[PDB]
Amino acid sequence: VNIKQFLTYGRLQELYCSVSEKNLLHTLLLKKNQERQAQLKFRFTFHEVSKVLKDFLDDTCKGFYQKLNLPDMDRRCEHPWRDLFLWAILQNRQEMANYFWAMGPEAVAAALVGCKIMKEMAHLATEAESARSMKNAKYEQFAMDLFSECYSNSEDRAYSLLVRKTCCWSKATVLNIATLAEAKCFFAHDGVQALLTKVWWGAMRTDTSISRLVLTFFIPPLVWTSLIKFNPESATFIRVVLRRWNRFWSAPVTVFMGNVIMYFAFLILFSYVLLLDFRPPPPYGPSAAEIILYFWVFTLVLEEIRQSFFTDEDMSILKKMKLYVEDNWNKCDMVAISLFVVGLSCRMAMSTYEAGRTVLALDFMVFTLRLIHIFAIHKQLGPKIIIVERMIKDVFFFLFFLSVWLIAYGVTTQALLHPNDPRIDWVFRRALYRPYLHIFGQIPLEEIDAAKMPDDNCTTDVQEIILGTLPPCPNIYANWLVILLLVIYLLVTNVLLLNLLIAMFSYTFQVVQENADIFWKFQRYNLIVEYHSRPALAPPFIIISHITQALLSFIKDLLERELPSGLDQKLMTWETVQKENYLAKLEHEHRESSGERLRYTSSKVQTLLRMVGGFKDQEKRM
Amino acid sequence: DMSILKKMKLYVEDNWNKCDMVAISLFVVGLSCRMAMSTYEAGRTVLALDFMVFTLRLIHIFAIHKQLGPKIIIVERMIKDVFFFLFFLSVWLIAYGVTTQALLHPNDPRIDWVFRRALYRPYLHIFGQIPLEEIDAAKMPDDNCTTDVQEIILGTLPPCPNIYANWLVILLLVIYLLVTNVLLLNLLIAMFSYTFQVVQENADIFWKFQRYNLIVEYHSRPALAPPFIIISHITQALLSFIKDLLERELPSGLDQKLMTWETVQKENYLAKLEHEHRESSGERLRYTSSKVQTLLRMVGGFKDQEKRM
Ligand SMILES: C[C@@H]1CC[C@@]2(OC1)O[C@H]1C[C@H]3[C@@H]4CC=C5C[C@@H](OCC[C@H](CO)CO[C@@H]6O[C@H](CO)[C@@H](O[C@H]7O[C@H](CO)[C@@H](O)[C@H](O)[C@H]7O)[C@H](O)[C@H]6O)CC[C@]5(C)[C@H]4CC[C@]3(C)[C@H]1[C@@H]2C
Ligand SMILES: C[C@@H]1CC[C@@]2(OC1)O[C@H]1C[C@H]3[C@@H]4CC=C5C[C@@H](OCC[C@H](CO)CO[C@@H]6O[C@H](CO)[C@@H](O[C@H]7O[C@H](CO)[C@@H](O)[C@H](O)[C@H]7O)[C@H](O)[C@H]6O)CC[C@]5(C)[C@H]4CC[C@]3(C)[C@H]1[C@@H]2C
Ligand SMILES: C[C@@H]1CC[C@@]2(OC1)O[C@H]1C[C@H]3[C@@H]4CC=C5C[C@@H](O)CC[C@]5(C)[C@H]4CC[C@]3(C)[C@H]1[C@@H]2C
Ligand SMILES: C[C@@H]1CC[C@@]2(OC1)O[C@H]1C[C@H]3[C@@H]4CC=C5C[C@@H](O)CC[C@]5(C)[C@H]4CC[C@]3(C)[C@H]1[C@@H]2C
Ligand SMILES: *[C@@H]1O[C@H](CO)[C@@H](O)[C@H](O)[C@H]1NC(C)=O
Ligand SMILES: *[C@@H]1O[C@H](CO)[C@@H](O)[C@H](O)[C@H]1NC(C)=O
Ligand SMILES: [Ca+2]
Ligand SMILES: [Ca+2]
Repeated sequence: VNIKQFLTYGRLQELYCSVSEKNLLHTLLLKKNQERQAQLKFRFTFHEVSKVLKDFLDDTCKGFYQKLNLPDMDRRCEHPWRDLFLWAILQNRQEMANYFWAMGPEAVAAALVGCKIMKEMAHLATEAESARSMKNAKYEQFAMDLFSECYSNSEDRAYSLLVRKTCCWSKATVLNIATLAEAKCFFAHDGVQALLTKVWWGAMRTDTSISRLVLTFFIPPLVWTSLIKFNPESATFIRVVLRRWNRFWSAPVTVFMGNVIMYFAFLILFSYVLLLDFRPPPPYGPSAAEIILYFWVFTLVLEEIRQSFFTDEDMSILKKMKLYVEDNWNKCDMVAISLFVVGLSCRMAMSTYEAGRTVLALDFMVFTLRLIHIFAIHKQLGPKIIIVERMIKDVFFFLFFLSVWLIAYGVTTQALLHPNDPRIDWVFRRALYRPYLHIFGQIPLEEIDAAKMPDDNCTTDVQEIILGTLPPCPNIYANWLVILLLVIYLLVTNVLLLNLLIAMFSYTFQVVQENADIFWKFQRYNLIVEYHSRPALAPPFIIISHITQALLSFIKDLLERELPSGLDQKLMTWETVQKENYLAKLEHEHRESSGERLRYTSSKVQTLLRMVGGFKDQEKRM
Repeated sequence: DMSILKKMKLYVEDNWNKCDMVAISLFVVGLSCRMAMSTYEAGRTVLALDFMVFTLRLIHIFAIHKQLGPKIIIVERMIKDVFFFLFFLSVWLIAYGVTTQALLHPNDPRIDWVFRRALYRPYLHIFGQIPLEEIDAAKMPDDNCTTDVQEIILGTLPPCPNIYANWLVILLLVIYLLVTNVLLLNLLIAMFSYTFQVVQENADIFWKFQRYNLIVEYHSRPALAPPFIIISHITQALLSFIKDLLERELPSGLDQKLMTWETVQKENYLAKLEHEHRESSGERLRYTSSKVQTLLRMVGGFKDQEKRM
């Protein structure tokens, strides 16, 4: 059977129409068909398949079947193994999909696509057993093992395989598909990390010492010395010195360094303006340092705009905005920008001056916390960010129990101690703020224990309590009960509930620390990619880079590169050979396994018993 | 006798050696400053720090005991954990402290008090020092306070804390207490627990290496303890001018006998390894499958020959 001749588009559509009607793919195709019928022979059509694929990849299946809209039904599929793999993946058939992947040309990209589709469908997950089998798909492992084989083979063709635009997946890069699939374990591969290190250092050699690089950063003229080794490849002298300067000052590591230093400078200036040089409204004018801070934040806004609208390429504006706002650091920045603008606006008026100063203090808090993202560069600091996020989630869930318990205890103690205090603010103080402070050692027994209550001048008159002339007299009717409740609260809260939260923290830390390497390598990938696409200048100076880019656009890649047809075909054949070698080694390993040997021995012993019995009977005939 | 530079490099490679060097330098600087009236207090301060260094130097003798040795390594790794935790702690404390200083004392110009309220007070919150009389308006005393900047700088009266939005200051303090005191402190403690677990898994090996190092260190030391060690030093110098348990040179016959003995021991060890490998389950399975294959082929041939008859 020749699959190239066997699989026509009509045949493929017939296969898509022959879905068992008990699996998720049939339901999804039914929903697509119902939507199409509402908006406007074969039960299902390639339009429905394209829409279903769009709900899992949304960029990869660009005109897989919409190109001709519908293609000729007697025409053979241009990518038969790709189509068969996609069809066998959409319906949770993993063995068949494994076979189709083993016969397919672009296997790393196919495996990453399969892992993405498996996780998205396990998010859909109509059933639960299918969802569990689809959680353990092991396609990212196929991609990782094939790429390990490829990287061990050549280590230079592996990088090109990482960055080349695929032919079977609509010019999508393997790294693009891994990002779409969120394949954290693939990004943690040694080959991917090596390519990331090569991108990180740029023109310099990756073995460059940190001390030499920092010292050359702080002494720019020393870059023309041989202190920093660079990778191979009047007017000439100027050109070569400019080339050396640009190659050093364009590397993502130096851009990162400069951005970190200028962010420290920005925080220092922000703190100076907020704490020492915050002047009255424009009647007495903002200080010059404040205007410098305004310009700095304006350049930050320009950088945000560049990242949200003019990032790297041309897509839908809405798609680019969605990609921008999907990053949590991006929305953190947006919050900081909005807070600064509101603060500045309120500060410009006398009646809102204090509110503006308050909002600006909160904005400094937000910017300082924003500074945290640079810790992903270090293995010992990166994973702790993820730990802190999960631990914040743990705190959020613990807060339900804490709030219920504190409401009960605080209202009971407020009723027992100050039944005649009408003021609501003091009600909430004594009911929640004081019990919360008990957790951290703040136990004011002079307000709770009668024997410790001072002889202060106190009133029982409600009007005098409301007026605030004298503090209310605490009720000591049954003070033993108040003290017993405080003892119980101290035990329960401070030991039991606090250590329940701490045990939750410990479990979270243990779970993240088990996978610390993978998490940090994914973080490092994201940080290196972020600073590789950034302009070489740090804000405020980034205004120069923005102006230069705009002027270049008006007047007139390391990753995701397009290859010549011959080199592309050579790479595809090389990867196919690597996949064949990997599968052959897997088969050989399987054959020599203990279970396989046991099965072979038992079967052959059975055959030997039968044939030896026959031979013995024949001999006994003689 | 080696290269002088090699011996110095070997000396300074030991952390206890550089600890001692720090202690000696501190004592010398302290004594020198103490010799002058204008540097007397600085000398006393440096000598106090030197006592601290010497007392911590005393820790090295704990390697002699199995229950004390490994704890030194645990403490070193835990200090590294603290160093890495300090980045998060410093960033968070800078954010919170500057925000609260701006909210509470926007008119206080003095930088020392800025840094006090921005980092020293929030750090002390971690250890139960929560002065609500400076943060909560309802707990603020009726003390005699000024809003004049000149009077604040002069120090005549304490500055009046700003109570513009005190609910926000209190909410920030509540959030800081939760985040820092529970979350971040227990993140550091979980790091500590992981470090302790990793070292305690290999406690025996670490302590035995420590014991080796300590025994070797005190085997090569002169028999007299300082100050008295001056007598041993003078005796050694006099012996050098006028005129080993480990690392000993053997006669040629005994050396050859030892080499042959070790070769025989290695041969016995390798033979036992080979015998263990042969009788393993996997090897037996491989042998049985291969011989069953051979038996199938040869029995088929024999059966065909019999069927010829
Ligand atoms: C292992 C486990 C640990 C936890 C726990 O169980 C065991 O421990 C138990 C111990 C127990 C507690 C044991 C004892 C008591 C005392 C008892 O009061 C007796 C009531 C009498 C009558 O009403 C009040 O007396 C008098 O009051 C006056 C004030 O009103 C004081 O005058 C002061 O007045 C003014 C003070 O402002 C000022 O003029 C002066 O300062 C002074 O003149 C007198 O001096 C004092 O004599 C109340 C109960 C209490 C606190 C127990 C509570 C429960 C425990 C904590 C257990 C735990 C589960
Ligand atoms: C489970 C979880 C725990 C954590 C938390 O969430 C839930 O708990 C919540 C509880 C909440 C708090 C609940 C209540 C409040 C009170 C509120 O003030 C109301 C504002 C008004 C108006 O501006 C001020 O009032 C008045 O001020 C005056 C001072 O200025 C006082 O006069 C004093 O003046 C001088 C004091 O020097 C002296 O003359 C005397 O001593 C006295 O005359 C009055 O007596 C008082 O009436 C501010 C907010 C706060 C603290 C909440 C903050 C957030 C919580 C902790 C929640 C947690 C997330
Ligand atoms: C963590 C939750 C948030 C929401 C909430 O409980 C904790 O906060 C508390 C703060 C309370 C305020 C505190 C002070 C005052 C001033 C007083 O003159 C009138 C009542 C009012 C507004 C109170 C109304 C009820 C409020 C919002 C409580 C509310 C359930
Ligand atoms: C753990 C870090 C060490 C470094 C540092 O932050 C914590 O220490 C802080 C102590 C600060 C001092 C404290 C007191 C004074 C006296 C005052 O009249 C002038 C300013 C000055 C020197 C301050 C300058 C800034 C300093 C070094 C801060 C500096 C970022
Ligand atoms: C309490 O107020 C009354 C009002 O007359 C006064 O006489 C008395 O001295 C006050 N006591 C205290 C402790 O302030
Ligand atoms: C505060 O200082 C003024 C100066 O006249 C004085 O009259 C007043 O008694 C002082 N109050 C306190 C509480 O020291
Ligand atoms: Ca951003
Ligand atoms: Ca020494």
